[PDB]
Amino acid sequence: TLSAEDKAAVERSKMIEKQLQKDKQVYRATHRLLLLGADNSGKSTIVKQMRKTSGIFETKFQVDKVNFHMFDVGAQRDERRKWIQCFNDVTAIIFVVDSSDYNRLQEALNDFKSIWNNRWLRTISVILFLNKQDLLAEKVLAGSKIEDYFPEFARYTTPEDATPDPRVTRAKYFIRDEFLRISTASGDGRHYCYPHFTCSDTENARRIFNDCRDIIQRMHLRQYELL
Amino acid sequence: VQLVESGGGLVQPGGSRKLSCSASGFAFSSFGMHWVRQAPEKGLEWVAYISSGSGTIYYADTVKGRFTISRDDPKNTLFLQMTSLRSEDTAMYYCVRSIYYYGSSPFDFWGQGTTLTVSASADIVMTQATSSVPVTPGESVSISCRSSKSLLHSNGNTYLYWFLQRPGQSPQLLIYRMSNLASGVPDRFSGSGSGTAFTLTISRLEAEDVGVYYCMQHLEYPLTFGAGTKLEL
Amino acid sequence: LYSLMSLIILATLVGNLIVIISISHFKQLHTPTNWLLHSMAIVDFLLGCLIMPCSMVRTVERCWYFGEILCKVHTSTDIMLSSASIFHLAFISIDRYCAVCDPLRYKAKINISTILVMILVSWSLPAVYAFGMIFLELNLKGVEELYRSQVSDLGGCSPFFSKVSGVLAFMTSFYIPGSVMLFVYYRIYFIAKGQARSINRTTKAAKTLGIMVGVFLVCWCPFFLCTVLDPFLGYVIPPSLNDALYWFGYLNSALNPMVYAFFYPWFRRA
Amino acid sequence: SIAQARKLVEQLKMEANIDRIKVSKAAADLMAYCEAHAKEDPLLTPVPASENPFRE
Amino acid sequence: LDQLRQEAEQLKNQIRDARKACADATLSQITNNIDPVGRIQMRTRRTLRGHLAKIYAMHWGTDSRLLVSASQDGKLIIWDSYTTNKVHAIPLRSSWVMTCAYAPSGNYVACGGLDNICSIYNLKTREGNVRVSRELAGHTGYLSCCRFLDDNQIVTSSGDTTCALWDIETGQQTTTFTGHTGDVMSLSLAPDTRLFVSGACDASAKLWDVREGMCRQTFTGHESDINAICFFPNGNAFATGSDDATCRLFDLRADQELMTYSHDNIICGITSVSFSKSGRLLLAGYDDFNCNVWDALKADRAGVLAHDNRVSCLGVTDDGMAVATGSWDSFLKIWN
Ligand SMILES: NCCc1ccc(-c2cccc(F)c2)cc1
Repeated sequence: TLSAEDKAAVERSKMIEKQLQKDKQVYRATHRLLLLGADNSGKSTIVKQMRKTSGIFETKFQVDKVNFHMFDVGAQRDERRKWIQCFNDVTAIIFVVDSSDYNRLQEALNDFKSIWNNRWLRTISVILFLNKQDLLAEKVLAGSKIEDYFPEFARYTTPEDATPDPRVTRAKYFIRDEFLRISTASGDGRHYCYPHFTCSDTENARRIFNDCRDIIQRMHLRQYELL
Repeated sequence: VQLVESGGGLVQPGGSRKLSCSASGFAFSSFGMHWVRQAPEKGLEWVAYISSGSGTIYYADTVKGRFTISRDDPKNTLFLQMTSLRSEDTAMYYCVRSIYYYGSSPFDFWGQGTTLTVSASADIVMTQATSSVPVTPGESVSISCRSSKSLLHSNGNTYLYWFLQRPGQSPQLLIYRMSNLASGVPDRFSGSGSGTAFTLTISRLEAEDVGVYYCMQHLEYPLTFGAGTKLEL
Repeated sequence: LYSLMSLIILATLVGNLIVIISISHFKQLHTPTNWLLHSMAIVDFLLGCLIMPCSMVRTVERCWYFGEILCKVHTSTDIMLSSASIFHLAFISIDRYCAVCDPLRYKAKINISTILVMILVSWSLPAVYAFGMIFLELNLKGVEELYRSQVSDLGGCSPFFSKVSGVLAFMTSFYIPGSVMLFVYYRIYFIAKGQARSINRTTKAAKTLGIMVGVFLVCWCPFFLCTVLDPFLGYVIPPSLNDALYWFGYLNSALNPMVYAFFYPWFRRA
Repeated sequence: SIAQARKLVEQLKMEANIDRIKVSKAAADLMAYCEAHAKEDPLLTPVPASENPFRE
Repeated sequence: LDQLRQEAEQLKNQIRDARKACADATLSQITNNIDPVGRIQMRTRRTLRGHLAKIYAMHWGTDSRLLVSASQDGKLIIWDSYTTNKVHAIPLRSSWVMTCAYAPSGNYVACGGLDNICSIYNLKTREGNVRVSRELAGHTGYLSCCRFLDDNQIVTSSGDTTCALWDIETGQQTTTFTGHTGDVMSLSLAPDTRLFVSGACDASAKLWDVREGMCRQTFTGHESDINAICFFPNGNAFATGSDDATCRLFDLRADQELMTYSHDNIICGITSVSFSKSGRLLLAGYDDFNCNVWDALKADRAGVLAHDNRVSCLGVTDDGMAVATGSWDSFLKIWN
């Protein structure tokens, strides 16, 4: 830099670097979340409750002076094995399942199995939402049986540690145990699952906050050989 | 893109006066700013300079302790503070933009200027060989410039500019770095040189080419202008 | 006796140098915690290089062969550069209290502009307090006649403290940095235990938080415990028991890198 | 779904009738092009550290 | 239904036999006489810092001095590769960007990603700021590549299995290139800007005609997805990199498979490929933190360019002076 114009260029570069430093300081204090689900699931109305062929959406919410960013994947076709690599650094993944059909639940189970066992999604924990519980409650007593769909429903009983009409709880915990046996079939203690019983609610943000705090605490404990 | 200066008037000797340059129409917070003075019957002269982020300021050796520059980015306004006005500060002042990065064109836009009347060494000198030439509307024209030091740098740039102000208007920019043409100027001008001897050529000629042509250097501070070369038709 | 001292000096010099070069050559490890760990390594290297050879030479004999100004300078440098290690250790246990007891705000509070303040406060305060008490007559201006006969009569001179200075040294260089290192790690022990039972039944902290405490409580405690008692006692202590207690403090600086940088997988494989 | 089959067979017919050459000729052409422009490749043959702008 | 399938199978068999007729000798037999170029050392000369998240794409300039890079945080930075100065810094509307391009005349830049939009930015304005001039909408899947033809024409590759040709002045498609099976990943223009190649996840590559807009040729031979495609300087060949740790060379006039660049100690897939100025050296980036250099005429490995994380993009200057490589650790290195 032996000329005046070069000095002015270097000063401009330095100001750009100062702006970049401000941007980095703003960026380092935010948490990114990825939301997945199906068409029948209420993942569309969950966003509205928390609050042109676009390919992605974004929703912002704040709890206890913490910033969260949730990304909903929009107009993309059936298979996702290519663009899933871009999300291998988010805090957690939210999964929404409509447990009021008794027919497409096998498809949801297959989708959950595919997501949980992905190679690029290792070390990311999933928050499992079970939506539309009132529909299940209104449909179980009508008698829409589950033994035909799942032959093992006959040899199942309510677990002792369950903390809840007993048959409604039997159905709920049967679905929950299917999801958790899929989750516990693997994992090696590097990512976890946090199921919930969500209805049409207002405390979903608090549940997400608590689950994220627990996940980060476990990660930090594992880092320092304390766990 | 337009700049307006305000102030001026008649000042008693030894007084003070503050000049203001107001910019509106561009990203004023990214341009350097200069003040350039034109004597009533002489060539142009440089006064001061403030960078984009206010991190660097230069002053002319003629006036260093009496003038003060300041900028206010939120209001998009430039200021000049003058104290103890001598009898030489009786000229017109201009407000000039400047941006510096790889490939930019500094000194591209000039303001309108305001008049100010006062009652009664180690730098490079640039000399214009001829003061006036007669030409014909349709023939070729050539204007030469001279320098006391080699303007060519180690990197490869030769810092020479041509302005060619018209008789009654503010100066504009024709050529920057001795070879590159400006944006909106007709492509019948050209420039060439070797480091100490420079020439400006015009192929055709039209009634709008009448004016005075100037020669400025940008190798190091202070910035020294030329004398001028009027063309009469 | 000399061989073990030379071995300790060599181990300190190699460990601090290797940590300093490793935590600097790699752009991978440019995290603020690593910078704070690098500063402590530099402090330990400085302590090993300068003070330890002269102290070993003085301890091999029974008198010290240099001038009366160098004694002053050496003891003030020893105090200033030995308090910095304890301050740095007390600062390494505060960021881990934010990684586990406040995990959602860890990256927004441990910046690069906070580690700088920590390193400043760690460097400035010990030097100012150890240079403004040794030189400016506050070192021993409670008993001047007894001090000369006890130490300066015929032998290498060492810290001499009065009944008031010995308490301030204890409360400034061993208590405040010590009463905060234990409380934090005792809160963390009740968190890594609850969080580990739910993973197994819907352990490792005992074998990790135990060493980091019992290595610090074995080197400095036997020294600083006897140091404060002598002014309140009748000075009935041989100048041999209070001669090897310096080597415990030296051993702490020798074993600091082996506990804070050679125990985690993110550095062994990188 | 006959439209897809018709389109596929039409595209196959279009791509079936194209002139083709011998592999040895193509290899010779590639070799000739590589040999002809061997003196203008700074990566292939290093340039002395006076003509390049990325020195030091 | 069963009649069209039989005709298609017969046509495919006839095409395969016809191609096999002109197989003749192999490239390795002809080229084995030439002595190898040897062993190559390149030293890193500059390192460019300032990106927050990982780097996805970059593109050189025709002036051989400036370049543009894109990052996951949603930032575009234009560098000065000589003095390492920063000329511009542009913030994006959407942070999930997968590609970027730099105009041949140096007047515009383009980028796009998971928002199904391609954006055009004007670098030369009377005001001293860079602003967006045109948004091109109409695709269904995500954008994966884009290249400039001139100041008014651009070709885009999307994840909805189709390519397209756009008119920037009006913003409406003028041609659509259908025929692939999976989503398309990359494209490469020709020096004369009359043809271009394309690769998709169905393990097939096609040759297109810009003027009249239908597929001219089809190549097969890979076993898995297609990640990056280059195109020979001569204009009669191209190279491909896939997920099965293999590189392929195909000819246009002959329409067969040429020499193969693979080694038994590489398991991960290729992310980017690029040629040298004379076409003698082919160099590709891998997932194992490295970047290998191959002898394009003998399938010999000679040289390694050893980054911290996965290498995502490459680039060779027009005059062959330097090579720039990006990676997922957010550092750009200029080699020589
Ligand atoms: N170098 C080992 C010998 C030694 C160590 C530490 C202290 C000491 C004692 C109280 C306060 C303080 F800051 C420092 C005195 C002597």
